[PDB]
Amino acid sequence: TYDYLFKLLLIGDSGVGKTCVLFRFSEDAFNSTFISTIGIDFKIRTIELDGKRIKLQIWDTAGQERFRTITTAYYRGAMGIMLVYDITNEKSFDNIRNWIRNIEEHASADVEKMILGNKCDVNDKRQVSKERGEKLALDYGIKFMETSAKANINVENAFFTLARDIKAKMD
Amino acid sequence: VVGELAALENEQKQIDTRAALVEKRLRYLMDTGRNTEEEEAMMQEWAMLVNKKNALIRRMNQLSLLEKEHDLERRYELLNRELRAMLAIEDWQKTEAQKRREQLLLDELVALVNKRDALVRDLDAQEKQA
Ligand SMILES: Nc1nc2c(ncn2[C@@H]2O[C@H](COP(=O)(O)OP(=O)(O)NP(=O)(O)O)[C@@H](O)[C@H]2O)c(=O)[nH]1
Ligand SMILES: [Mg+2]
Repeated sequence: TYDYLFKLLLIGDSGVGKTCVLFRFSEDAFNSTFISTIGIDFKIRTIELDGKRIKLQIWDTAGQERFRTITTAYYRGAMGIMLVYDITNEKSFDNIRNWIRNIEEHASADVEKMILGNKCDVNDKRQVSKERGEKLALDYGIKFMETSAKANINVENAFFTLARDIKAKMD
Repeated sequence: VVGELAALENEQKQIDTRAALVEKRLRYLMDTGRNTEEEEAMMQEWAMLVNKKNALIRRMNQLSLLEKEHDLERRYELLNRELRAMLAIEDWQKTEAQKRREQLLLDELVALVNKRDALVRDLDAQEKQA
């Protein structure tokens, strides 16, 4: 009932919007309520990309410090990782290089990474400009997108680009 | 469709007991070489009854995996709401046994996600063989 299964992972600080980005992609809605993730979860959405059925198993990590030893066990065998920060929160953008060092110390060698600057609908609280998210990911050799789970900006584009980068690598 | 899956288990019992009543006949009509007319009629039934058994097993596989997936999701959704209520209580208010009770609840929650992940892993190995 599908062709291939891809394992995806969402990492970043608590409150950057990891669960909301996945809830926008897998169920086309947005929750305003901060419901912090406990430990680790995953969601399934099967897509139709380029004539082919692709189920995505997207793991959603808890960003709080007390769950970080649980979430480190799920890096190996991730085929794609989103590093999410909040464009309204300077410190979560600063913490992306800690999450870069958490990826390369635990994940696989060929894993395709992608930086998401989430909450790009909140212009009056923007602390990290769009040009600085573009230059950091170009420095890492990594694709960049500004997303908004609330405004449905580039969420479906982020997952369909990360599955296109997986499916081209099989070919 | 819980009443379907119990009906298909007795439908499977109707199929392979009819198939056991066919295979000894088709062996005896081939080894002794008795009737070529009822050998054509028994081979097209036994090829039908094996392919009807295979279609009934794989539909029973996809109903049993969906029933386990629904049960593990509602046990996950329940235990996550119990843990969210426990972790919202402060550290000093609960006893030391209640703090180690909520650690076991957290370990059981990671165990349920790994059980749900195992159903994904099992369905991946099933489709590449099918
Ligand atoms: N304006 C706006 N708010 C957003 C957006 N995405 C998430 N939020 C808000 O930010 C908060 C945190 O979202 P959440 O998805 O829980 O973040 P998280 O990274 O999963 N948190 P944790 O790691 O603790 O589980 C929520 O109140 C949510 O409504 C967005 O694109 N725009
Ligand atoms: Mg979350």
